[PDB]
Amino acid sequence: VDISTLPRVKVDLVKPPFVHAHDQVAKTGPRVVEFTMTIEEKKLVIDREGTEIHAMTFNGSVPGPLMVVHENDYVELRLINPDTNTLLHNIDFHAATGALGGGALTQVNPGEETTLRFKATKPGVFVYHCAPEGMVPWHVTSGMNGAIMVLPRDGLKDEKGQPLTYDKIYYVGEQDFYVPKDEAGNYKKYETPGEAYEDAVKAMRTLTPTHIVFNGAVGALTGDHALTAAVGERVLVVHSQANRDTRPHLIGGHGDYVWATGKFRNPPDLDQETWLIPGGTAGAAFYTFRQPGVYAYVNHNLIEAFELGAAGHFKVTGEWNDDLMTSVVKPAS
Amino acid sequence: VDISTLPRVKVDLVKPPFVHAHDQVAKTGPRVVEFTMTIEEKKLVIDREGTEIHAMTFNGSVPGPLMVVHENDYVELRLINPDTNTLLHNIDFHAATGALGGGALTQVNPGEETTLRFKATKPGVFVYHCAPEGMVPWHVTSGMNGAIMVLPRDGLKDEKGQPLTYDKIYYVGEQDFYVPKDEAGNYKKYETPGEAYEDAVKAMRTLTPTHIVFNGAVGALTGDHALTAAVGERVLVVHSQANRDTRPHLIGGHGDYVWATGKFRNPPDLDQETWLIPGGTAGAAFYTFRQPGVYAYVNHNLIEAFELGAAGHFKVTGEWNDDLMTSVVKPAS
Amino acid sequence: VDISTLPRVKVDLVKPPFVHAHDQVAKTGPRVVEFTMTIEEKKLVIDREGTEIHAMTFNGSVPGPLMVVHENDYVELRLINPDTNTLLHNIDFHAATGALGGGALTQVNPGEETTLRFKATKPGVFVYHCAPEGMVPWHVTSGMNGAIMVLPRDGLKDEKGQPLTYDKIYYVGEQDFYVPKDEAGNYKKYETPGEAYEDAVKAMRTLTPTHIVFNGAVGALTGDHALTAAVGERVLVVHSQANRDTRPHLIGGHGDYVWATGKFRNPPDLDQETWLIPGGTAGAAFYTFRQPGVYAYVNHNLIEAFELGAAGHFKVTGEWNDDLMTSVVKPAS
Ligand SMILES: O=N[O-]
Ligand SMILES: O=N[O-]
Ligand SMILES: O=N[O-]
Ligand SMILES: O=N[O-]
Ligand SMILES: O=N[O-]
Ligand SMILES: O=N[O-]
Ligand SMILES: [Cu+2]
Ligand SMILES: [Cu+2]
Ligand SMILES: [Cu+2]
Ligand SMILES: [Cu+2]
Ligand SMILES: [Cu+2]
Ligand SMILES: [Cu+2]
Repeated sequence: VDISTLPRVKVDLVKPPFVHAHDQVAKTGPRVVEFTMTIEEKKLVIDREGTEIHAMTFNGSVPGPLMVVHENDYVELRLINPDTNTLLHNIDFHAATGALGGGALTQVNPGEETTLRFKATKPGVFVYHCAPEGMVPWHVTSGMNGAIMVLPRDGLKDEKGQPLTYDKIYYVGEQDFYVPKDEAGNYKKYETPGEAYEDAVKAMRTLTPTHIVFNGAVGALTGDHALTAAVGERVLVVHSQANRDTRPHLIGGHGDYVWATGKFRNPPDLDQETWLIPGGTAGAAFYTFRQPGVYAYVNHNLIEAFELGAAGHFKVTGEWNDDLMTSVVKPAS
Repeated sequence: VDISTLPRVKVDLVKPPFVHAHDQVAKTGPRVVEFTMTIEEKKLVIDREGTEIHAMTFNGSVPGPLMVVHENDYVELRLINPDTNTLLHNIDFHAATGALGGGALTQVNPGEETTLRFKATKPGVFVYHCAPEGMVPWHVTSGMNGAIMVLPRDGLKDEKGQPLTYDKIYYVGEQDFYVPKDEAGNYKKYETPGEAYEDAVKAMRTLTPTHIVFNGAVGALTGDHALTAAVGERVLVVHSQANRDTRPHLIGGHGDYVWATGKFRNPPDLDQETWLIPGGTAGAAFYTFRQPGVYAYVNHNLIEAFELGAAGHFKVTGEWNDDLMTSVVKPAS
Repeated sequence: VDISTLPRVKVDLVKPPFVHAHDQVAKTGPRVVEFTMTIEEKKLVIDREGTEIHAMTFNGSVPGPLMVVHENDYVELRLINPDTNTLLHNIDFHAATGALGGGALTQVNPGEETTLRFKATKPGVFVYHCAPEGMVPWHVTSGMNGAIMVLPRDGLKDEKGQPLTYDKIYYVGEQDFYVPKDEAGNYKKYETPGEAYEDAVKAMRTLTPTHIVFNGAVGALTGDHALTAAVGERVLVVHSQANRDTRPHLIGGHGDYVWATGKFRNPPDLDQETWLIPGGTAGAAFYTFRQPGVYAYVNHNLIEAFELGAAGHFKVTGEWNDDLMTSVVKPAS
């Protein structure tokens, strides 16, 4: 096919956990879907203590933004590395086929840009991440990863083939950071990326994250930035982990339909309490809220959640159902 | 519905790995199933060396007892915190919907009790655990977790829809403990829970358990407390891990039908050697014994099994089948 | 049945990642398939730094060779422990039923041999490993493990029941090593296995591998030993991990059909980016190559891959498909 005969549509990305507008069921034929991302190296404060790291981001955020297309669309990404950055970067899409997912074709020094196109031949949610030869885990674990959703052209389906339609979607990127520590246990600090590199490698080789966070920082998805829903709303939560296993859980709810390893041609697992998303994968869980109030959304290694950062909240509006749950006798002497 | 018109049935719980009597296929309509548990803080010796910790238990055991109901029964739990304990506790049921699984409604100080009711709307095995705000992983990793089984009303089914009926059931709770160590590697000791709390947090943050045990101690499911079966018996083994991934394996056998993430509306995985139960989940495996003798049941990280404690035994009675396995030439020079 | 009336066929094993010749669809009735393996304790250099360990092998390699039979064949293994070795060894087959998978029947001191027979009643890929009572994880994590494939008699099938036929097969064994370190972090060295045993236990109990490798060493499946394929070829990659979870990923490709936990009576998962093989399991992924060039095949904990060793390469010959992926604008200022 002459790709030049296909429609082009430009997407304007939004910062996680929000997701750019899209259609679940494709309203057109295949398209070339145009995306632009600008790499930004920046300092980020990642915990309540004020620990500041040198993050490596797509489009200024950890995680990078969720891209959404349909199966057999073409993804055309303009990737820009401004001259205000100092490192070489590239991009690997787990959704794509060939050239290490794109990384072999997209190496950009500061002051360069490139445009990659690939055909999104398989439906699912997938990780994308930077992957410069010889420095791959350093870039990934500095925050340089996100996800892409390739929807089936007729939207999502349950285990019986009937439609599943979400009302809201959120993207939770989970990031393991490896902040080097001195022998006494305090975080070190570094003056340039090259001076940091050996201690960053040492820190990674412990296989023990110092921080595990949603949306780039402890508490990022709490307070005025809590996720929201109403009773009766159908919510899809896309969750990615580019480097390390996680086990999401909605405290007070379930995954009614879960694609734990993210690929929509498979039937979903039903009624999950907790699911395993392997490192290097994106997964997706669908839930219909039945009760209002505060929910926590966590990695259910509870140490990882409550001590290292992998916990967010939902605030859910609506009526309380006492048939489903009630306090018969409130706590009393 | 007026819940007061439904039958009430009181269950009398038993200590793991045994399970209270129940019916696989429901012999009545929906019921309110009444349970009582009394929290007990107590010292427990957890290894052969004599290491003693301050455990936090439901009903005196690690794990807490397995509760069994049917789908769309109501679970009504009286939770008692006697004044001989010193901490605040609560309970979260992964089977329940709303109020953080019940934890928001069940906070009991020493000398208090409460009664929670919830509708068991989804079939499967599920974790329950204590979860006091701000202290969640400490209570869970002190032993304060168990499981609940919500059976389909017509019992279990295989991947084709035909019945699966167990003859025996056992509940294996697997517990990761994080006993603080000094710099030389010896376990520390503490005089009150408050004086222990910071070192307990430090220990948990290593993400490296010091002990990983079945039924509360190294060797608990061996010797006179080995699990038992006969050749030809169908056995269901429910396995939970409230905080950390595990990978069960029956050495010398299989999981003929496994719900690795524990939810019975899904077809089971067949013929598993080993399966992954993610932290925060209960799973269930069904096996029909074909050979007598000693079996080991383990977490198949063999370091976790044989060096840190995650190993039990079955002793199986009956006839040996030389067609299935035989020594053709016994070991000889 | 009188097993003596069945055909016997002797297999001549090959060194991983290659696999002995076999038929996917069984061309005969059930057989006794005869295998011989000779245990070899030997020094192995496992990284680019020259770190040398005392490995424990089946047939001289880490992993041991892949054995291939069909469902309801009998596996008859002659296991030889020459008097040039110094330890006791045995073998456990996860494919077998009874006697701890065979280990209770196959204990061989140096200078002894034994012959075990078992019926391969369940189709799938399975781990085998040494397991001497009281020393199990030491032998396994010294390299003493491999895998066996039990094919369905009518070969592999997709999720719809139609045939899947591979053109090439490779066996990737992934090995976690725990090389003891001194306080400063250098690898220690030991003069006899008995003098090494306590520090080996200490090292294992950290649960932190020092090395995680494919085919026995960093870089083993690269360069002149890269895996190979052509565009359009169907390749099955069998992957095992006898002790620790892994998450394989083909960088630039997919698992078109994956049995993550390795058991062929289950439908495969489709279109996987990454999959979890639990410790103690073998898995298998089927892929049809669509693009030429270099691919990396990794454990997608990228620290484990690129810093600790769990990375290999494919070199794929053929035509480039610019519809599937192209550089629209090559990197430029
Ligand atoms: O289910 N909450 O930890
Ligand atoms: O990959 N399916 O969940
Ligand atoms: O399969 N036993 O370690
Ligand atoms: O959740 N099903 O195994
Ligand atoms: O997908 N590569 O790291
Ligand atoms: O065990 N089935 O992938
Ligand atoms: Cu980068
Ligand atoms: Cu990747
Ligand atoms: Cu508690
Ligand atoms: Cu929980
Ligand atoms: Cu051995
Ligand atoms: Cu084993």
